[PDB]
Amino acid sequence: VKLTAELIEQAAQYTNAVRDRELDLRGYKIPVIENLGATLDQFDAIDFSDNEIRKLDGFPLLRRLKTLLVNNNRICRIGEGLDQALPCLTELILTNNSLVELGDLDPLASLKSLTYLSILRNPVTNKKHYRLYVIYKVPQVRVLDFQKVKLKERQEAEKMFK
Amino acid sequence: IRPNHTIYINNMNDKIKKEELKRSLYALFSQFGHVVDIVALKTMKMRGQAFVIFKELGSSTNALRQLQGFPFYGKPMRIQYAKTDSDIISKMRGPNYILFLNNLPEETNEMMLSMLFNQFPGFKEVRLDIAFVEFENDGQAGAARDALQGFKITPSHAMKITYAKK
Amino acid sequence: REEEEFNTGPLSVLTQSVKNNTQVLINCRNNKKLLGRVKAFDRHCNMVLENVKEMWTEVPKKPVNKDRYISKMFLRGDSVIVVLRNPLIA
Amino acid sequence: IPNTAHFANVTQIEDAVSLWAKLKLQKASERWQPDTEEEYEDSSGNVVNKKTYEDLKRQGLL
Amino acid sequence: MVQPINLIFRYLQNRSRIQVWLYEQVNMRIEGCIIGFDEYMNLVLDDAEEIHSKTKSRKQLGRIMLKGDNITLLQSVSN
Amino acid sequence: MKLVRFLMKLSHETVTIELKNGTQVHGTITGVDVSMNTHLKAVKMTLKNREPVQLETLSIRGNNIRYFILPDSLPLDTLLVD
Amino acid sequence: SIGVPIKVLHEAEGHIVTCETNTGEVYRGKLIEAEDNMNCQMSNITVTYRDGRVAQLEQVYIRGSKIRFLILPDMLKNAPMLK
Amino acid sequence: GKSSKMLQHIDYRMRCILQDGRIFIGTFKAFDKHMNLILCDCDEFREKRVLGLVLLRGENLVSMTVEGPPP
Amino acid sequence: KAHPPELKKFMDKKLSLKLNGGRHVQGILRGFDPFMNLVIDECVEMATSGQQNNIGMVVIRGNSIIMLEALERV
RNA sequence: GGAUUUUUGGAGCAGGGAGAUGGAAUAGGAGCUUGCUCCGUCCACUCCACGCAUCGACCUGGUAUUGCAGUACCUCCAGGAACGGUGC
Repeated sequence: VKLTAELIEQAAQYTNAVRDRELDLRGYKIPVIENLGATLDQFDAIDFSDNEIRKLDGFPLLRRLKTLLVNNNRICRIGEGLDQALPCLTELILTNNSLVELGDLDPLASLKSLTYLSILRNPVTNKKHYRLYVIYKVPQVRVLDFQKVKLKERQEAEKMFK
Repeated sequence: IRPNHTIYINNMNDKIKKEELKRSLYALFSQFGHVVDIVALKTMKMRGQAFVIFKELGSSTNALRQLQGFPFYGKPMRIQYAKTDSDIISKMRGPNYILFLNNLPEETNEMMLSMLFNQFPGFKEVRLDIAFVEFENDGQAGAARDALQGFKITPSHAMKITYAKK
Repeated sequence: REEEEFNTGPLSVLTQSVKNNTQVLINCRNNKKLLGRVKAFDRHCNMVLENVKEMWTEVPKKPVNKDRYISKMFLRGDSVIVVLRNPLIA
Repeated sequence: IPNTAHFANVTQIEDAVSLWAKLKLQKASERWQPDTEEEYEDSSGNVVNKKTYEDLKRQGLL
Repeated sequence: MVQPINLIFRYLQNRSRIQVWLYEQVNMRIEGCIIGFDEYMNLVLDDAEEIHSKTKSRKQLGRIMLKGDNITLLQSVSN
Repeated sequence: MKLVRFLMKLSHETVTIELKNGTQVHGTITGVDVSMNTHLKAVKMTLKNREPVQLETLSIRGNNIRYFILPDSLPLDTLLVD
Repeated sequence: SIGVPIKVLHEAEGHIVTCETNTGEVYRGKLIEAEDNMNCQMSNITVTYRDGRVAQLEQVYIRGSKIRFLILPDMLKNAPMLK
Repeated sequence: GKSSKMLQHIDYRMRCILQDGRIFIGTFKAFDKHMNLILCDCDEFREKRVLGLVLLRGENLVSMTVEGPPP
Repeated sequence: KAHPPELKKFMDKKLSLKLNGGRHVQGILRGFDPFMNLVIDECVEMATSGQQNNIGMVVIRGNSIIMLEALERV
């Protein structure tokens, strides 16, 4: 059950709780996120929860994409061309994923508009100084794992590994 | 308190904005299921509290059980069931196959037993301190037997559900 | 009633532009002056003209003036501010 | 809704659906439904509880 | 209930000096004696004067036919 | 006499419309109403100090249109006869 | 003679709505009187403008001449507004 | 003649541009002779502003175009 | 057509009217009109510095009327 | 069916002054390149008149509320002022 144009044209699309145009693509078990050109950047949020996506890549240019729900998936790697395809990506929910190393968070630093990031329920969050490395690598993010970044955490991230 | 599709979380940080807290609650509730509505106020009566109403009651129950006492913006929020039904849900609404129930309350009618069995999909019939519930599907009957084993309904007594014999 | 008021009032000054085929100037609210021959008019001053020359002045945002020419155009009577008839075709 | 002699000279939609509800209620009422209409007395106490339906008896004998 | 047309007729019969403020123009107003009116609020001021509040000057014009689409507020003065 | 009947008979023609805010929209005129509601298909709009954008459909009101631009090969003498 | 947005605005009288004017003034409150010419008369109204000067007044009246837009709740967008 | 220019875009998401430079993207449900647009669950872009059901007057409308497929 | 505005409840009440160009006046209404023209007897206009100037009975047209707020409970 | 609430528009235009202040990589003219001098287009800082006052959104610290609802917005104190509009 791969993501095609007929699956995106038959999927439900409505208004979310934040008054944004969201398309519900849950319950599809798509192994790879592709063929997203049929939406023509008419959705403000993408609900791709409960899927089997392994890599968050292969997305076309969508300037209206501001929220991406990748919860309950097996995402273990992030694409390096995420900034060239989503310049206005501000919300990224990557809870309960397959990220084990902090080096997968290195392509996530290119998103300058990203402010809300969720990396909870992951083996990469259980490593030593994971939050300090995420604050040092991504200074544009203001809320990490439902927690506001303070000045002391930014000073601790800028002190170590400088 | 009976389980419902709306789960109310309280004891949260009231210093954040309303839209940011609503977006954080929606991003927290999207991992357990589709969030239909999010009611969040910042007045003197509803300070530091919000609620999320979902489509399915099982996703709301899983979000209330998993995020019970989770730290939200520095303060551990307490999640519980809603007292009344939501307006959006009221607007949108309007192993073996046989399972043996023991220690059931006699004051409960057939409508309460149907609402308790409605977490599982459509069954064949219901029989009425002992009761017999037979489902049309074997996996649905197994999920209903695994879910109702020690359920929180009429807390003066404890309800026990077991599989029927031949 | 309407024809006598159009041929005896200010609209006759428009009616002398289409009958004798004379050139008149129209200054609009966008600081532009278009000189041309009026071909079609109406009661709401809807002027459809041919062979018009529109001149104005623009700043770089010293400034400078500019001009252009159009083969056939049509302008509504709302944006028409000033209409001047002068013997410029001879 | 099936085409029968009951739905003759009826030309409107809502009239048809209401008469179908009526006929459904009538026929479903007048049948013999053993599942809900039956009196079993299970051998749990064997001298009491004759209010058992046809489904609770299987649940008790399972 | 006092009608505005009846008040305008009483002001024209009394021949008192009234000041008219323009629409979207607070720097310059007019002042004069309204002689007659019409259905489109067209005022005919005799020996009218344009008063500029920024420059504190007054320029007389005489008989002026002011349209009702530009006059926003009209007040009665003792002068 | 009436310019609305002349504007309504100018369908299937590639024209341009300049608004009061400086935005010029060039496209094929497909629908004209009595209130000068210009409905065009496959138009290109250029605003003041902005980049031109191509749209599959556009609907401009009559009160927002300041000037129009017709091609030189338009039969204005034949279309004026009511 | 009566429009469908005019009928939707007249049917939404008595609910907590808002009216944003052309100058940016947002009069919010219960729509007590709504005429056919977009005349909105509200009681216990609140002024939240684009200037931001938020205040509370006993009664307000905004005409349809300088009215830019109106924000209404979504309780009347289902029925009988479905055409 | 047919007057099907506004009926073909009924129950669809359209983005209308205002005179001051604002853009309202909403589902057009009904209209009138004064071009009164009723945009249910509309978004305001110029930043994103949560508005919802916005009833904008026809005097502040400039242009309107199709945004996407109907929900 | 030509329905008059509902100004019967605001009769003989002290209200504040806003006019175009940022003008503010306060006074008691003495009548109504179908063209939204209001007669304010003993009206006081607010200046730019903040001082109130009494202009007496004035007439405000409907073409520049922005918002009228009733200062008295009706 | 161009005369006050919708469609023949009341819209257009310009951002205070000074200083031997600083820059036009590839884009000004003249004294007929380059170097220099003069004059009608910005941004950054400084000074006078942080252009002024207002309220809303917002950041730091301290502090109060533990409350079951369908919402313009919601505790208070102090500092800073990146944003919006109102009148001069």
